[PDB]
Parts: sequence; structure tokens; C-alpha cells
Amino acid sequence: HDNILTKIVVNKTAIDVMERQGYNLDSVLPKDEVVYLRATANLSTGGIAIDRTDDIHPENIWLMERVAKVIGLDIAGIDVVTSDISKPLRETNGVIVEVNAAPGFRMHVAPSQGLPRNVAAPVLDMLFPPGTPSRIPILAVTGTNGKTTTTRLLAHIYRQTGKTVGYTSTDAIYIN
Amino acid sequence: MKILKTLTLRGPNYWSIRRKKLIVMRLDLEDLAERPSNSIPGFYEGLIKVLPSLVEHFCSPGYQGGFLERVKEGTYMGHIVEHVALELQELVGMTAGFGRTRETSTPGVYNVVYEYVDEQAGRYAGRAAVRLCRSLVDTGDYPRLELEKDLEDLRDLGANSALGPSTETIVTEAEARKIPWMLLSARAMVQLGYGVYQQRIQATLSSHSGILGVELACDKEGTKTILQDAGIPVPRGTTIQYFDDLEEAINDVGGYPVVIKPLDGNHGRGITINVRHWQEAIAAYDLAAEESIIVERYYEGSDHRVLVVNGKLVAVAERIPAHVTGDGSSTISELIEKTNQDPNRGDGHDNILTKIVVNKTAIDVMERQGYNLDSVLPKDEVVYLRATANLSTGGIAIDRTDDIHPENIWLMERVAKVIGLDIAGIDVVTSDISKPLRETNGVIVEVNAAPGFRMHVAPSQGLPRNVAAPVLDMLFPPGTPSRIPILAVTGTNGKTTTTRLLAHIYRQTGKTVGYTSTDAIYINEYCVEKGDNTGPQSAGVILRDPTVEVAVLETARGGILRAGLAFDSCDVGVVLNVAADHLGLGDIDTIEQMAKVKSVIAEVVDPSGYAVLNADDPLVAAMADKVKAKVAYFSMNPDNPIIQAHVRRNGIAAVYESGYLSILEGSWTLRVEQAKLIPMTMGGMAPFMIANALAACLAAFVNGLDVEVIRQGVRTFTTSAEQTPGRMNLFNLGQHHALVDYAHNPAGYRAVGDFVKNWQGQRFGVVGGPGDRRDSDLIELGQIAAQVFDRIIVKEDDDKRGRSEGETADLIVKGILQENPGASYEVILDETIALNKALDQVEEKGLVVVFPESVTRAIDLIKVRNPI
Amino acid sequence: RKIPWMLLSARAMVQLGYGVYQQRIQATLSSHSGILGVELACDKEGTKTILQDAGIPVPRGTTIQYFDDLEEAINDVGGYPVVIKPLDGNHGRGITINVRHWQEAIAAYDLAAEESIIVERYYEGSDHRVLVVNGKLVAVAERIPAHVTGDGSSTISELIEKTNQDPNRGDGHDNILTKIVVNKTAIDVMERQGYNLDSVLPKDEVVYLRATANLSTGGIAIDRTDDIHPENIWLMERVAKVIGLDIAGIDVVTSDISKPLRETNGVIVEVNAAPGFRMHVAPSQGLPRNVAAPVLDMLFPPGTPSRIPILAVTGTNGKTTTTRLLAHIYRQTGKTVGYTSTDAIYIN
Amino acid sequence: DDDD
Amino acid sequence: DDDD
Amino acid sequence: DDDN
Amino acid sequence: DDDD
Ligand SMILES: Nc1ncnc2c1ncn2[C@@H]1O[C@H](COP(=O)(O)OP(=O)(O)OP(=O)(O)O)[C@@H](O)[C@H]1O
Ligand SMILES: Nc1ncnc2c1ncn2[C@@H]1O[C@H](COP(=O)(O)OP(=O)(O)OP(=O)(O)O)[C@@H](O)[C@H]1O
Ligand SMILES: Nc1ncnc2c1ncn2[C@@H]1O[C@H](COP(=O)(O)OP(=O)(O)OP(=O)(O)O)[C@@H](O)[C@H]1O
Ligand SMILES: Nc1ncnc2c1ncn2[C@@H]1O[C@H](COP(=O)(O)OP(=O)(O)OP(=O)(O)O)[C@@H](O)[C@H]1O
Ligand SMILES: Nc1ncnc2c1ncn2[C@@H]1O[C@H](COP(=O)(O)OP(=O)(O)OP(=O)(O)O)[C@@H](O)[C@H]1O
Ligand SMILES: [Mg+2]
Ligand SMILES: [Mg+2]
Ligand SMILES: [Mg+2]
Ligand SMILES: [Mg+2]
Repeated sequence: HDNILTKIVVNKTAIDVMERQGYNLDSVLPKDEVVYLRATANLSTGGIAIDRTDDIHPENIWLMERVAKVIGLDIAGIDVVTSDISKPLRETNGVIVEVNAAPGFRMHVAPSQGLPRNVAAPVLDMLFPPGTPSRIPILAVTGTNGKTTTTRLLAHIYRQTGKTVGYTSTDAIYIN
Repeated sequence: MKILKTLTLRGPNYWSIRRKKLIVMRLDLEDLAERPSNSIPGFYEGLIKVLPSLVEHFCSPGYQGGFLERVKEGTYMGHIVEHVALELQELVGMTAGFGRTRETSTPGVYNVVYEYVDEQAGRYAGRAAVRLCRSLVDTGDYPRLELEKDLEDLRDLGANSALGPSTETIVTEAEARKIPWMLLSARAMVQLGYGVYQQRIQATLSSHSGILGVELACDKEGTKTILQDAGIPVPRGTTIQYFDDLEEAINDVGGYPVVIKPLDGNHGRGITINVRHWQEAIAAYDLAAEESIIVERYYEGSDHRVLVVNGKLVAVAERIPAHVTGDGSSTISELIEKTNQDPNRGDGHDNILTKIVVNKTAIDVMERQGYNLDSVLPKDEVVYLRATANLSTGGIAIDRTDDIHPENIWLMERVAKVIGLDIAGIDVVTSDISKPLRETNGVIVEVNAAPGFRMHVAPSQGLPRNVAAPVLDMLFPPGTPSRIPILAVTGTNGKTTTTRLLAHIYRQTGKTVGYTSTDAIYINEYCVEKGDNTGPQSAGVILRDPTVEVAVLETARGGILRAGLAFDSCDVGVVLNVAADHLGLGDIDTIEQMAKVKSVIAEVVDPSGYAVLNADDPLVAAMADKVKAKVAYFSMNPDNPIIQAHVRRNGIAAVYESGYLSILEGSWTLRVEQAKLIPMTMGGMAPFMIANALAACLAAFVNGLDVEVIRQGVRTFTTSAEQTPGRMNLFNLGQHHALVDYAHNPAGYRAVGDFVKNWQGQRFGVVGGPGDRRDSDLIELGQIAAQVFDRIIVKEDDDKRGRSEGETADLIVKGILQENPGASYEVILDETIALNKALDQVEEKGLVVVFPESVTRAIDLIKVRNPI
Repeated sequence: RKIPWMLLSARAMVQLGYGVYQQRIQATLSSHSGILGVELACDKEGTKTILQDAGIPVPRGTTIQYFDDLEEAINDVGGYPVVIKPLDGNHGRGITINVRHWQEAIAAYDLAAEESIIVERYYEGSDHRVLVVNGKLVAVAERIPAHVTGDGSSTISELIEKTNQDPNRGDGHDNILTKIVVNKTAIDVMERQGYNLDSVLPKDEVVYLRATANLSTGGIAIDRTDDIHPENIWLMERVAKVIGLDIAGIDVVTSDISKPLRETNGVIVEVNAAPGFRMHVAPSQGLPRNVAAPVLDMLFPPGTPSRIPILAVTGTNGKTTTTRLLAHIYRQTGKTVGYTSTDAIYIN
Repeated sequence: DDDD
Repeated sequence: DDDD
Repeated sequence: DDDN
Repeated sequence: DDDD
């Protein structure tokens, strides 16, 4: 993870993928011909990832959100096969291949082309919705003499409001 | 010494942000400007004997007498007129000590600035200081009679404008809580809060006090009926319609110990509280008979006042009438003189208690007790000098708030709810407030809507209570706002355009948005008023409006210099640019001074809010060191070192990059839209429109709007003809275009010139220049046109003809031929249908740029050609 | 709507709902009507000042404290086509609506002088009443004074008898319209128009028998609720909010309610707290409106109760014991519980 | 006064 | 009337 | 008034 | 399994 992309490695699996395409290592390619060295995409194997977030059609947005809700997952990765993400899937004859619970983020926060996205911000916004606290009040008491007495009285006063009050002292740890 | 001009400032201003209340006087020292005191014999001794208190004045020397260390070494009447006006106000009890003097204009004209408390008293003191100071430089003294009458006028001016004590009490607490307040133009009402959160008060009545409740409380028979039907203890009594039936009424009531009142309510008049005999009933009757509740059983006990605010008890006080006691074997007239010397007794509200006055009514009250003025009282005997309690007549009030029994608390709260009043005073007669009323045989005598507070906030015994705090808590409940968001936009150029766009973006959230501009005042696209509506008087229309949720205000230097800002503080302060426009006006001659006026907006932004600064402008970026608020920046160059240093510390900035308008938030980039796809920007060819769009987007973002809302707002915003006439109106006439605009200062000529440079069409023609009211900047305009246009024709002989005839055109011709004398430099002078009609001299896809004196005509004539 | 109601023992008030959900009304005033708002609405100078400081169109006019300054006042107002009113408010008395001459101003003045807003510019148009209930428009009706028209070449006294026989006209509230009465005031109104009882009218000429509109004096009311322009709706709602009144009647003078007031040069003449309803629930032309429904919806908002739970206990033996126990159980929930027994009435 |  |  |  |  010290880079965006990684190295291309020639192995027996690269050879097998090239043979199916009619090519090998000493073959010369025609101008702009593309040869794949792997069967599937993955940044960790030397592939690429292009941000297309702003090119997705409104109907496709609606469908993707409906898929996550039908399968009941909050954070989800949906794998879609299509020739054109800017057109409705029904017109391009595209399909939804897989729904993945708990997906990774490298491809969205460190793409090789396009702009990086702040993926975490939408996660923290569901866990800690706007306007709500993430902390409880803390009252810390110190000094050479009188701490335990002051601590028990202060906890007693808050307790009269009906809240759960926890406290620590030199005698014990208490809750209500 | 003559006074040429006077301004009254009310709000943050040029001279001070905190000293909101100032008077600025433009003083013409026709004499004395040439005579620095040493040249005015006697003008040291006369001044100190007339106003001996002027030792408490400090100047540059940080000393008592620092003022008087000078004077003999004159200040050319600066300082002296200033210090005298301040002292004349102090001598009558108004405290104000800020002041400054600065020379302006030609020699001898000064701006004298001093603090005021009351607006009319302040202006009066200024004029009086000038008369006093001018007499002492003529003669060596000032007659005492002409000093005392002026002090008397200041005392009256400051009395007439005073708020009563119940309103002072609420207002003082409102300020402590940061709730803004205003006086209204009718019925002595005060407004608290802005827009949709506003409340109104009047004395002890508020926006929460219902009419049915208040009217019932004023109806004594009605009140009694409603309370006894609720199981609440009230006095037993009846009705006699001025027939001599007094002797019959006592049969139902309970015998002779009765109370006889005027049947109607006309102050405390014609009332006998403890009738003991038949003939007394008749005398009481004869007085009762004067007016339009006449025999009530008399109950024994003290008179207690209970204050309830929101169906909840606030304070209790016991009231006792003026009296003297047997403090040794002294007479009553001696006892009155002995206690009427108490230091806590005096007139008005300058004391806790007031003076005891012997009058025929004191004599009548004492006769019923068997005493008169020369009588000697037995030790500890008490004699009352009044029938009823009242602090204003010399009685006392004792706080008993913590001694009231829980059952009595419950009953008092129930009474206020039954009669339907929020703030209520309940009059209770009981021998012991610490025991239940049913056990002490006490009664509830009266329920008073809208009670006063002196007895609870300034008791003679016991501790004072903060009565206002429970009132403000019902009007503005904990956790709720008292203000609406304020977005203030200033700068030399671009304010109106930025203001309309920003209001448009907020409007996409469905809120009511009000705004002011130089064209009109609008609320949600309806026009409220037309004309130049910038300045504090217009800002007030929006802030007082009960429907407004968001306020967007363009702010001009005319309003700031003439009367201060209308709002005190705001959430977003946007400063777009500082440029050399309006110099020489309002005593501002330099650009460094103009920047101090514009910085007023940045310096009033609340610490929790933001200032939005232009990082490409060296005077504006520098304001960042005065701002107490957070700072956000915008620029047209992503590599501006300011922006880079700022985002590296996780600040926020808006930049134009790669064809996009984007927001830099720490390390992340948020793209909003492409410049070419935002209609206000002419295809991305007008850099000044892009900069105005960046400022609007950034202000919306830092104040919490989502990016999608911002995108929707920029895409649908338009600046077409007749919405924004005279501001980039581009007309399509077959294979030909014409542009109508209305520049003023040079920056607007350069901004338009850049649009023209990007016009990849044919010829660039211009048909004009400046009017006759500009300073010597005609050459600068000519220099700008010379490098932007290849067809330059001069029409500077307008109809107004502020100066002579065609000289303006002659200066423009001199300027344009100075830089590039190869653009068919015709001067035609006429600009009605002569030069602005000659568009057929330009080939296909060329552009004609029009700078008319009157936009209305330019956009009328262009329509005669049938544009698309 | 199943909301229980009771009459109260004082000031003709009516209670709606039980316990903590109760509301009170009196005629057209309610528990939601504030005192500051109602008093401001009764102060004509105060009302005008507050509205013009809000950018709302009102009549142009001045003050004369019974000095013969009528001739000076017209210089600020706009000449002779003016309105002269008693300075104080004591019913519709001593008022001349369209003064055309100096001597008329004096006669108007002499009547105005009877009481304790004296020269206003006169505006042309019809008298429209707008009803606003909770910062929201409910109904609009156009009011026209009693009149007769040139329905053939007949005289005015004949025309009055012809139309005063209409079956929809009668006394009180037993009809929609009422009878036209000829009196000295009808004669005075007709004289100013150049007509009297034996005059024959030109075809379709209209003669007014009264200075102002009122259904109780024989005029008419036309429902125009669906013809009001969206901008005018916005302005009327803003007026009620500025003066602080929930239920309000706004008097508007305009030639066309379907166009913006700024284009027709119309004005807002008066804001009335606690208006009546006959003209909106029983109009002479147009469809009747259910005015009460918007009032009950503010007092008892949708989804809220108007009643508190009632538990009634009876039987020959055991009632008091059962009653005290049941009240004790409810009390453990922290609510205020009231109950009655043969020993006493208790609350908590 | 009522019904204004 | 005020301050009752 | 004029504010500019 | 993580990062699917
Ligand atoms: N404010 C005080 N100043 C001086 N002595 C105090 C004060 N309060 C209590 N003491 C004395 O010191 C003793 C310390 O008791 P306490 O348990 O409150 O002390 P502590 O500081 O909380 O505890 P510790 O020393 O165990 O951390 C008390 O019993 C009393 O004798
Ligand atoms: N029945 C009564 N028994 C004893 N004291 C009474 C009785 N009725 C009234 N008082 C007292 O006598 C005084 C008469 O005031 P009253 O209740 O008539 O109100 P008011 O008309 O507003 O006059 P004021 O302004 O003097 O209070 C009050 O101090 C009240 O406490
Ligand atoms: N950011 C800018 N920098 C320089 N010139 C600008 C800028 N924005 C607009 N202009 C030019 O200045 C003109 C002033 O138009 P605008 O109404 O926006 O100015 P203003 O400063 O708001 O108003 P005013 O001078 O009337 O108070 C524009 O039509 C344009 O030619
Ligand atoms: N300036 C004016 N121009 C035109 N008509 C006006 C003007 N002022 C008032 N009117 C109309 O004349 C009548 C006078 O009523 P006014 O506004 O004086 O109220 P009022 O004192 O309550 O009397 P009333 O009970 O008759 O309405 C109303 O019909 C009103 O519409
Ligand atoms: N369920 C019962 N059946 C028969 N007798 C009962 C019952 N409950 C109580 N009693 C008897 O009858 C008496 C009536 O007491 P209680 O005050 O409860 O009666 P009540 O019917 O409520 O009152 P009342 O007759 O005064 O209207 C009790 O003291 C007891 O002796
Ligand atoms: Mg301890
Ligand atoms: Mg402007
Ligand atoms: Mg029983
Ligand atoms: Mg300007």
C-alpha cells in the first residue's frame, strides 16, 4: 500500500490467460491491441480502478439503492456488469452479479484515475447522526484532601435527576 | 465655530465596533484653528472655573488632569469641544467617555466624535459644548445661569426617553442572554429576537398573554364567580345598588366587621376596610356612592403578594403600610421625623423606600386608631399612617419566598391556571403564609394581570429575586434560537450578483429567504419595496419580518458611514474585493482607509461563524489578522500560497481548477460543477462571474448546506435581461451580438474587457466611455479600451452634461490614441440612436459593447432590431 | 367532531374539551388570541404605522385637531377627492366618503367634530372582506350596499317595492338578505347622486340607498374566494402576522381582486380582530364556506385528544373503596389524578 | 363589541 | 393601566 | 434616501 | 474473511 498500483507479474497463470487470446511473451502486438494478463480485475494484482461516480444514470442509482434494501445490508458493495454505466441497465442488457457485505475501500479512496472520495464520512454520519453526542459528561475531581467525600456527594446530586451515574473512588466502583 | 454636519451612529461602525452609540460632528473652526490656546488669553482659567470637574479627563497623557496638562498648549479646540460635550452629559448622570478628533478636508474642518447614552441628549450636549467653548475664547467666563439651564434641558431629554423599570428589568436580562432587542414604532412595544423567532413585550404583558384571561382578571364579580366554582377560598359578600340596604346586607355576610367599597374600580378610592358601626357604614357608603362588592366580610391577616409566571411560583412578598412605632416615649410627629431620615428613603426609584408624608389622609387614618401627631405612644405600639400598603407611599416589603407551605404553593398555581393568565399577581390575606390557608382562615382577594416588580427585585427586607429570568425562559425556552442566520455581503464590486445567487441557493431548501439589494427588497421572489434598499433601514425590514427564516443582505459603505450596521453580529461575512471607488466621499481619501470600512463586516462575525476572504486580493487577505471568527478563502489560482498554507492546516477553500469550481476541505476535493455549465458565467469566459460564484458556493458550504443543494442552485440561476438589467446582458441578433453593461470604477471595465478578449468571433467594437461626474480617470478608461477593442468610437457628450459639452469625449480620445492609434477612432458624440444604432458597421459574429448612460434606453433600442 | 362543550358561569364563555385539553372561546375570540394583537388592531393610527413600516399599502392621510385646517391638509394628501372621518371611533358616524368640494369638507367636519384619520385620499374600488384564521386564508367576499337599478323605466320608490318583495329578504337571521328601508339617510344618500324617490332611472343605472355595505341593512355579499390572485393571498397572510392576530378580518379596497393590489392601486383599509361570519357562511351569491372547521383545527390540532380518560364506578356496595384504590394505582404513573367520593373531592 |  |  |  |  506504498503506491497506487502494483507490479505486473508473469507466471503460469499469465501464460494461460494469454494463450486463450492467441498470444505469448514474444508476440508483437498490432497498434492499440490489448492483451490481458489476468482473468479478473484487482488492484492488488496490477489492475486499475477508474472513478465513475458522477457518470451514473438516475435510474441506475435508484436500482442500486433498492438492491441493498432488499438484501438487508447497510454497507454493501454491488458488482455490476455493463457496457455503459450512463445508460439504464435494461437498455444495455446489463446484470447484477454479486452483492458483497462489508466491502473494502482502497479502490474508492485511492483510485488510479479520477478523484478520491471520502468514504468514511457517510459511515460516521449513520453511526453518529448530525446533532447527536458521542460523549457523556465527565466530572473529574482532584486535590490533596477531600476528593472521595466530594465525589460521593456530587454523584448523589446527579442521581436525583434519574440518570445512571457511574463513579470511581478509593473504596469501590459503583453504578447507581 | 460652526457645525456643518451631524451624524448619529447606531451599531458597529468605522470609528468603533464596540462603541455602537456615537455622534459624529463636522465642526468648522473658522476662528481658533489659527490660535492654539496660548493665543487665547484667559482660556484655561475660564474653562476650569466653569467646568471644574474637567480633571477627570485623560488624553494622550495617562494621568488625572492629563487633559489639563494641555489646554494652555492648545489642541485647536479638538479635545476641548469633545471633552466638554462628554462632561456636560456626565454632569446630569449620563455616562459616556469615548471620543476622538481627526482633521479632514481643508484645514480647519474636524470630525469630532463622542459617545452618547440618549440620542437627543447627546446631540444637545454637542451643541451646548460649542456655545460654551466659543464664549470662553471671546471672554474669560461663562454665566452660571446659561450653564444651569442647559443642564436642566439635558436632564429632561434623558428622562422622556427612559423605559419604565419593568421593561428595564426584562431588557437587562435579555442582553445578558444575548437576545437582540428593538423598540417598535407603536404603543411602546419592544421586540425581542429576529424573524420567525421574534416575541413582543409591553411592560408586563407579552405575546403569550391572552385576551380572555386578561379581561376576566379585571372583572371582580366574574373572577370571584369563576374561582368559587373551582373550590378556591374567596371573601363572603354581596351587592347593593346605592340603596340604603347596608343594614340588610350584613345579615347575609356576618354582622358588622365588614368592608365597603365603591361599586366600580377607580383606584383605591372611597374604601373603608374595617367597618365597626352602622354610622360608619353610612359614611363609607356616601363615599362609595361616588362611583358607578359593597359589604364583604372582613378577614384578619397580612397582605401578601404572590408572583406566578408560567403556571409556576416565582416569588412571595409581605406588604406593610407606612407606620411608626413606640420607639421610646416620643410623640408621633417626633417618630416620623426620626425614621424619615433613614438613608434608604428618598424620591422616585433612587432608593428602596420613600418618604412618609403627613397629610389629611394620615390624620384621618390616625383618628380611627385613637391617635394624633402630638400623642405619645406606649412602648412598641404601632400606628399606621396609611390604609393600604405600597412602597411608593412609604411602606415596606419583606421577602417570604422560602417560607410558603407546599399546599399553598399548589393552590396559587391552580388559581393562575383557572383564570387563564401567564404572568399574574395574586393578593392573599393571611395571618401565616407557612400554614395552609384553610387552617388560618385566609382568603384570596384579587388576581392581577400584568403586575409590577419593584417589590420582588428591590425588597426592603430579605434577598432580591431575579424575576426576569423565568419570563425569558417561557418566551425563549431552553435549547431554542432567538436569531435567524445572517449572511452579510460586502466589497467594492460584485455584491448584488453574489447576493442574488446566494439567496437562490438557500431557497432550494424550501425556506423563506429575505434579501436586500440595490434594486429592491424581496421575500421568496415577491417584491416588498423597490429602489436602493441597501443600508440599515432596509436590513431592519427583513429582520422585523415574522415570516423570514434566512436573511441575505448586501452591505454598502454609504450605510456604514452614515449610520452603522443594523444587526450587531452575523454568521457569515463575505468580503469580495477592495478597489478605488468612492474615494473622496465620506472623508475617505485613500485605499487603506476604504479597507477599514470594508473590514467592519469581517470584524462582526460571531466567533462560531466564518469570514470569507478573497486570497487574490492583498488588502482583503490581510483582514484575516483582525477576524475573531474562522477564516475561509477563495481564489482563481489553486497555487496561491495562502490557500496552500491554509488547507495544510485543514482549513477550507474554494478554488477554480481544471474547468471546475471545487471545494478543498483539508486533503479532500469536492467538485461542485463545471464553469461552462453554470449559466451566469458566459460559457466560462467571464472570470469575474466565476469569482462571484465561488464566493456564493463557499458561503453556502461553510454555513452547512449540502453540495447537492449547491449544485442545483448554481445550475438553475439566471441573470437575464429585465431581472438583472445592465449587468452582462448579451443580445443575440442573427450572426451578431451586442452586450449591455454598466461599469463604474475601472475594475468593471477590465472585467468586461476580459469577457470581450475571449470572444472568438470577429470585430470587437465599443461604443462608449465615462460620463462627466468622474474624476481624472478618463485616461485610464481610454487606456483600457485601447488594448481590448479594434473599433473604438466615442459618444461622450451625454444628455446630463454635468460639465460643459464634449470635453469628456476629447479626453477619452486623448487616452485611446495614447496606447493604440489604429482603431478607426471616430468621435460621434451622440449616444441616443446615433452610435448605439450603428451596429451594421460590424461584421458577422462581431461583438458590440455598450456602456450607456441609461441602461433603460440601451436595452430598448437593441429590441428595435428584433433580437432572438 | 365529538368535542364536548360546556357553558361557563362568567362573561358568556364556552369551554371546549376536558381537563388539561380544555380551550375557551367567546364569540370570535379564543384562548389563542393575544392581548397585544387585539389592542393594536383597535388603534387605527397604531395599525397604520406598523403596517407602513412593513412595506404594506395603506391610504395616504393626516391629522387635524378640530381646527379649520381642512384646506391645508388636502395639500399633503392630494387635493379634493378625500375622506373625512370623526377623529375617534364611535360606529359608522359622521363620515363622508367622497368629498368633492370645500364646503362639503366643512359639512363633513362639523359632523366629525362630534367625537374626540380626518383627510385621507379617496381610492376607487369595491369593498372586499378577507378572512384569515391561523396565518392562512379561509374566505373572501365582496360587499355591496343596498341599491336599486334601472330595471325598466320605473321610479325609485317603485323599484324599491319591486325588489323588497324578494322571498330571500326578511327580518333577523331568518333569511339571507333583509329589507330595504327608506329613511332620512336614504334620502341624503340619494340626493348626493342627483336622485329622489319619484325619479325615473335610465336603463341599468344604479342608485345606492346607503353609504356603506352591510347585510343587516339590505346589502349583498358575493363569494370571491376562488378568484384571488396568489400574490394577494401572500400579502393578506403577512398582514395578519405583522399585527399579531389569529382570527382576523381584513378590509381591502380594490377594483379587481384577481390582480395584484400594486397594479390596481388598491389599499388595505382596516384590520379587525374577532370578525363575524354571516357573510361567509350565508352569502347571497356564491357557495357557503365552512368557516368553523379551520378554527377547531387550530384549537384541537389533528391527532390530538380533546378528552381525558374517565373511569366511572358504580354498584350498591364497594364504590368508595374501589375508587380510592383505582385512583392510587393511576397515581403511580406520575399523572395528576382527580377523583370524587362520598367523603371529599381530591386532586393528587 | 363583537362581530367587527 | 400597567404595574397592578 | 440613497445608500451607495 | 473482510474487504470483499
Ligand atoms: N478540604 C479538606 N482539607 C483538609 N483536610 C480535609 C479536607 N477534607 C477532608 N479532609 C481530611 O482529610 C481526610 C481525607 O479523607 P478523604 O477520603 O476525603 O481524602 P482523599 O484526598 O479523598 O483521599 P486519599 O488521600 O485517600 O487519596 C478526611 O477524613 C479529613 O480528615
Ligand atoms: N375582605 C377583605 N378583608 C380584608 N382585607 C381586604 C378585603 N378586601 C380587600 N382587602 C384589602 O384592602 C385593600 C383594598 O384593595 P382592593 O382589593 O379593593 O383592590 P383595588 O381596588 O385594586 O385597590 P388597591 O389599588 O388599593 O389595591 C387591599 O390591601 C386588600 O388586601
Ligand atoms: N468581482 C468583480 N470584480 C470587478 N468587477 C466586477 C466584479 N463583479 C462584477 N464586476 C463589474 O462591476 C459591475 C458592478 O455590478 P454589481 O451590481 O454586481 O456591483 P455592486 O458592487 O454590487 O454594486 P454598486 O456599485 O451598485 O453598489 C458589474 O456589472 C461588472 O461589470
Ligand atoms: N380612504 C378610503 N377610500 C375609500 N374607501 C374608504 C376609505 N376609508 C374607508 N373607506 C370605506 O368607507 C367605510 C368606512 O369604514 P371605516 O374604515 O371608517 O370603519 P369603521 O369606523 O369601523 O366603520 P364601519 O363600521 O362603517 O366599517 C368602509 O366601507 C371602508 O371600506
Ligand atoms: N363488594 C361488597 N359487597 C358487599 N358489601 C360490601 C362490599 N364492599 C364493601 N361492603 C360493605 O359495605 C360497606 C359500604 O362501604 P363503602 O363506603 O365502600 O360503600 P359504597 O357503596 O361505596 O357507599 P355508599 O353506600 O355510602 O354510597 C363496607 O364498609 C362493607 O361493610
Ligand atoms: Mg479518595
Ligand atoms: Mg449592489
Ligand atoms: Mg361511597
Ligand atoms: Mg458602490
